[PDB]
Amino acid sequence: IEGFGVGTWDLDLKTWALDWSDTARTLLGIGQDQPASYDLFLSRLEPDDRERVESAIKRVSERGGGFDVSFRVAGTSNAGQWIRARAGLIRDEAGTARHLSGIFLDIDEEKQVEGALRTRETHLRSILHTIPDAMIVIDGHGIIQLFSTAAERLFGWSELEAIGQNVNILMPEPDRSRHDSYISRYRTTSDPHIIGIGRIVTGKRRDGTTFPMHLSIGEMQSGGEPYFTGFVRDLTEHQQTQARLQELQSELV
Amino acid sequence: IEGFGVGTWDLDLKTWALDWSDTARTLLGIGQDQPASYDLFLSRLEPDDRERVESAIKRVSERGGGFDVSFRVAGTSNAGQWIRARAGLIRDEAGTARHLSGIFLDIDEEKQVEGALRTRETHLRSILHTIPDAMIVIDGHGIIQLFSTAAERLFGWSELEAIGQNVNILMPEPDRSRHDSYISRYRTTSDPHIIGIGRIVTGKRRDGTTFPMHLSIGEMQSGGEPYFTGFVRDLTEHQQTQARLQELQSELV
Ligand code: HEM
Ligand code: HEM
Ligand SMILES: [C-]#N
Ligand SMILES: [C-]#N
Repeated sequence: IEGFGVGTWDLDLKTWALDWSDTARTLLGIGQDQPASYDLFLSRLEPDDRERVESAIKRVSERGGGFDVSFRVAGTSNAGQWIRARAGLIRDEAGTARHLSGIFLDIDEEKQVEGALRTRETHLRSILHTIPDAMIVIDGHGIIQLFSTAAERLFGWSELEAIGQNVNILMPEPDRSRHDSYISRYRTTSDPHIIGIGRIVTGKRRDGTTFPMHLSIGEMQSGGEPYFTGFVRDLTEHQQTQARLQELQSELV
Repeated sequence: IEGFGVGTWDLDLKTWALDWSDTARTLLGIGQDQPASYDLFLSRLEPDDRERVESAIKRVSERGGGFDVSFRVAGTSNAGQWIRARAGLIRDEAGTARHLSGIFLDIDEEKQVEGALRTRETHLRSILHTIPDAMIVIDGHGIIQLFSTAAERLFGWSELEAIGQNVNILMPEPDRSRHDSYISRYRTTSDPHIIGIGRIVTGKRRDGTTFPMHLSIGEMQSGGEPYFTGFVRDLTEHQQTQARLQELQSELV
């Protein structure tokens, strides 16, 4: 084999011989000189990972549903080469299991993407828990997707209650009945409305109590659908104080 | 082979004959009785990917460092299946490679993860550009990781100027020289929900001017290190209307 970025390997169930290709030994961090061995292989694997490999080899000898295990050999320094081993059985004319044959795949890119996603989700939960303004995310038909802690305290809905509801549950009439059409008309666009301007509206808690609020939308695209992130600033204290200011001034005459 | 979960295929450059695994037939969504053929393979690809596959076989036909391209096949309607095709060259006895041979991998999970990360990154840029409050993310040593649009407007640094700088560039003395010690003193504390307490500090613009500000922090853990997300609110206008309210409340008392 030449230029195959995949390694290959074969483990006879009868003679316990293991042979692998040249790219296979480089992936394991094994030299030229070192001969192929079932025990050299289990030595490149940190302890618990060995148990998973051998338990999987015995299970593939039994029921025989394939072999798929992934592991990190300490191949370089201490960050390692992630590898996914895949294999299936070879039988003889009698149909006894004889050879376990398959591949080693480099999966360092796949594990890097997997952990970049994990960090993103952990950061999203952190923003959702922590942002002082209510943050609401909706899809292109107004259905709430994400709902921050500040939004739960402001609107009286838990995020499990809110998610999957229309965002219109947060609104008094008439905006409540019209909000789907405000979104639909923007989705026709030609930019008559700008999403970024910001506006003061009235929202209402699950109470039925209403309150002034300012909010800001940002738009994003994903998977052929728009999504909108809203940040809500309660203005009850802001308008109690400016009211007291105007009153005091006009009274001092 | 048996429960390999991977298809194998061997195409000859010279005879254009193709043999695929039985497991590879299910991946292409067709072939219950119809024999393998190179024309039938390109028939399952969309006529944008089949152009890419032909360029890839030509590329490896003349000095190719392997063969590695991925594509979505329709499989069956509403059942598109992403797969990754990998292959290498193999020689006869002395001359140019007889047959180009390799594997078909099911990569539906890999591309769900890739798309989920892509959605997360798009959302973070949207949040960063839309959020009204200055959002700043630092690592365990106070190095700025992220810097939102409102942060650049408020502090006077671009994100490209800010990222990789210590967060203490945003503060005056004495806090500027002590902020690193605040972070390390906190990291050897282990009590949760002390970062959750807000505080009123003074910030410093790159301008050199100072302003009162409130901010709130959330911790997260990733990769062995903490990260902190600050939400900064300018209090300049809040403290001056609150001062002109209660000094116009003392015109009579
Ligand atoms: C809960 C209180 C809310 C109220 C009372 C409200 C009200 C409104 C109004 C009055 C308009 C259009 C005004 C006009 O064209 O005459 C509008 C548009 C829109 N709103 Fe809301 N809204 C609320 C929350 C939200 C949230 C939280 C989001 C997104 C996360 C959102 C997304 C949109 C979109 C996409 C549009 C169409 C484009 C635009 O004009 O900005 N709304 N909304
Ligand atoms: C912009 C100007 C800032 C100033 C003037 C400032 C000031 C301070 C002060 C005075 C303390 C310690 C209070 C005490 O010891 O009693 C502190 C602690 C801390 N700061 Fe900042 N800070 C600023 C921005 C930030 C930002 C944006 C973040 C994070 C993204 C941050 C992260 C921390 C952390 C993690 C601590 C320790 C946790 C705590 O006890 O509060 N700082 N900062
Ligand atoms: C919605 N504004
Ligand atoms: C920083 N507080």
